[PDB]
Amino acid sequence: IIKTGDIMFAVLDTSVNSDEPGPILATIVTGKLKGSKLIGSFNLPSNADKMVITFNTMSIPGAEKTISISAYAIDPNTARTALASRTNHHYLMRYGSLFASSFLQGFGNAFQSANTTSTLENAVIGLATVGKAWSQQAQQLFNTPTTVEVYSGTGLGILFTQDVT
Amino acid sequence: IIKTGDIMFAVLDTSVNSDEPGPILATIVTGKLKGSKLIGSFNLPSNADKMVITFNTMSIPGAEKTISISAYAIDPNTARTALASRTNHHYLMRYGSLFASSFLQGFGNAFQSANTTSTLENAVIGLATVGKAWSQQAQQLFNTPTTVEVYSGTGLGILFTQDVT
Amino acid sequence: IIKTGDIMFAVLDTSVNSDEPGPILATIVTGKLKGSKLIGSFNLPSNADKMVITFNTMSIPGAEKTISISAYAIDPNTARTALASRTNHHYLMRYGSLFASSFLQGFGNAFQSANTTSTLENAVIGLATVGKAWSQQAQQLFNTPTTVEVYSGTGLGILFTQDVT
Amino acid sequence: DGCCSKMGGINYCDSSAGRLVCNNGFYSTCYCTRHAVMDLQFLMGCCLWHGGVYPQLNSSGLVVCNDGYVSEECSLQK
Amino acid sequence: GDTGSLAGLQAMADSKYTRAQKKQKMGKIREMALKETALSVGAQAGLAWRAKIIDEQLNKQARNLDAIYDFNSLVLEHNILPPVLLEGRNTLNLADAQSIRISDRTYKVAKQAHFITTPPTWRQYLWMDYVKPEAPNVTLLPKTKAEKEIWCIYTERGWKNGIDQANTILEENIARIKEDFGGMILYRKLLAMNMVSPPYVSHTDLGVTGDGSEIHIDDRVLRITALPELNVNSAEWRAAVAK
Repeated sequence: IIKTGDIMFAVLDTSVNSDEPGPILATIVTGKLKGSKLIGSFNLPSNADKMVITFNTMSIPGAEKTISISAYAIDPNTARTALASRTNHHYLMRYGSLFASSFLQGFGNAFQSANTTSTLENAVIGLATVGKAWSQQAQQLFNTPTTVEVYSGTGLGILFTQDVT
Repeated sequence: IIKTGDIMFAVLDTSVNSDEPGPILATIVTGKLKGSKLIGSFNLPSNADKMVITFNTMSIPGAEKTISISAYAIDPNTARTALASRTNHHYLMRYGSLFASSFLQGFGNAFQSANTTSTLENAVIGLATVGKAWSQQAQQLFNTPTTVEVYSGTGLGILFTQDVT
Repeated sequence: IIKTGDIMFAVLDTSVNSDEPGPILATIVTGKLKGSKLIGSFNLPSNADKMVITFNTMSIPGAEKTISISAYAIDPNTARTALASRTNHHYLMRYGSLFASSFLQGFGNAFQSANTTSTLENAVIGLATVGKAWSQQAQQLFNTPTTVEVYSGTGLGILFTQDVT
Repeated sequence: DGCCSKMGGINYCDSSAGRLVCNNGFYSTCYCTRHAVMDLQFLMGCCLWHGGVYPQLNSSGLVVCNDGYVSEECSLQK
Repeated sequence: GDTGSLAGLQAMADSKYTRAQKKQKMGKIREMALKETALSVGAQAGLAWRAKIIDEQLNKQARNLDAIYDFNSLVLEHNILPPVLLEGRNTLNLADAQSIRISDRTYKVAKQAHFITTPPTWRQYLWMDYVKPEAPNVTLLPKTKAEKEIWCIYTERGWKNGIDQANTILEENIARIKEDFGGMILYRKLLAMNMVSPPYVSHTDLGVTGDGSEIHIDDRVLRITALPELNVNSAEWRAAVAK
């Protein structure tokens, strides 16, 4: 018997990325249930600003039983439900690719255009035709989102959602 | 028994963003119910001037019971349903990005065009073709809405909707 | 028994904007029903020169009951259905944005064209190409309606519509 | 921690006495086995002089010694 | 204010007290969250520390405890703990109108006499537990210096309350052991003055016994058949005078 929506603590050990989903486990280190194990997964947010973790498979040591309380988690000493990681991984790469390809396109066309008004023509050659295909490929790949990633050694706090026997 | 439409008070601990819905709990500290806790979630407004919270999952100590009074909350010291946070989140980023991309487009086209009336031509090159793709990407991401964010230690008042037994 | 369409008085405390529907409660302070409360919501008029509040959920002390008399309210010392707020909310912003973007469009095109009959060309660059995207987004945002928000300390008079027991 | 300090050194732990023997023939004042004559006057633990701790996972915050007694200080407070 | 109440209600005409209410409503809501946590941690810490202190002081004077609570001088000859007596003087009950019951002296037997193995000491009556909790299970933390100082002083209040609770627990235990010894000495006095009936023990014995595999040489069986009770004869009782 556990009252609805109480707060306990667990320790998260299994670090996983928010791109290829899988089971994740945590373990309670205090409270009435001590050393109890908890398996679940994550969800993907709409934007990369936070991360919440779905836990539903709870087991208590001693007996051969496996209960199914589905509950969520909160960050101790921050009291927010985001993730302590980095999110700035995949802005600068695609930005640099786009700017490089575009600058190449402009270099070829304009320095060929203002020839009225050999190696410089070779620069025109190179940037002129490597610009276009690289530009459309970068425009293809630009929409890949940034991933967040949970850590392997951060403790966590758990709220309950429903009750158990 | 609880009268229709009365006022109680609680403390918010779990801070939350208005981007991904999740459970938020408060705890009543005064009134008839002492030590009771309450779980709910939020919704999203059309405009960024407020934020309201749906509170439905009330749990009381004493007996193993789970009432479902669906009520909302009122912010004390203003007596409104707004948010005490920032609303100026993503105006400047998108405005500056779009304006810079357009300025780049203009620099390339006009300073290539007015040549009748080398490094300057390279400036023409760069802004000329990095303007357009960044401009259409700014047009792509220009409509991301502005968020609001509740805090982790701000108290609250609660106004009720119907009766319980 | 309450007569068809009589007059009582109450006090509005829970202030709210005319944007997100929800419960708003007032409390009767006088007459036969002293200390009774009343919950309702609002509706948006097509023109923001006034504002009306539907009041439907009446709660009386004494017995565990919930009556359902639906009625509206009127302004003390005005004897009107207008609302104390401000209605000049979003004229200047949209007018200035549209006229600025259009002015920029004009500046770029006319001073580009008038080169027949450096930094001036840069002025052409800037206003010319930042004009258009800002202009179409301003035309997108121009139809935002003006809002109103009620006050947290305004008393009110209530006329009724039908009878109760 | 030198048990044969200013003496020879450790020879062996006589487990019949629970204590070591120094090179000069004297029992040092260090012990080496758990089974030895100690002098305990202060103790830890709770539910003493009773049935120990009843191992039931209690929903309530109070604990019960297995002879039926309940200890407030071993329990919590409200 | 409400002290010069007409003056305070006059001074509430302006909006200054109204806007002063708002700047303290935030405190009047935020104050009752951290204070309970502070009181709880102060109560637990004070209870633990005062418990350990008084157990130390109780162990300090262990000899005279035995010297005053010798039960081994008080057992009877068949290893039998004497029973427990209780008494009252000049009792009265009023049930309702026109009904009064008075009684001069009263005696009630609480714990029946029985066999025992060892004389019980004081340590199963007066010794209390001590487990130090070294984990502060604390969620809320102060932000400003005002929060810090109310946290400090409420923790002090909890420390005092834990000390008080430990003292009350010790008082109850002292009362319990004192009345048990008093009931013992009361039984001894009444048996001396021939007001009660002493217990009676029968013992039988057999010879050698058992099968071809098990044998017992001297087998003796002792049973108690007559409990201590109260005689009610008028002329039976004996008095005592002093010099």
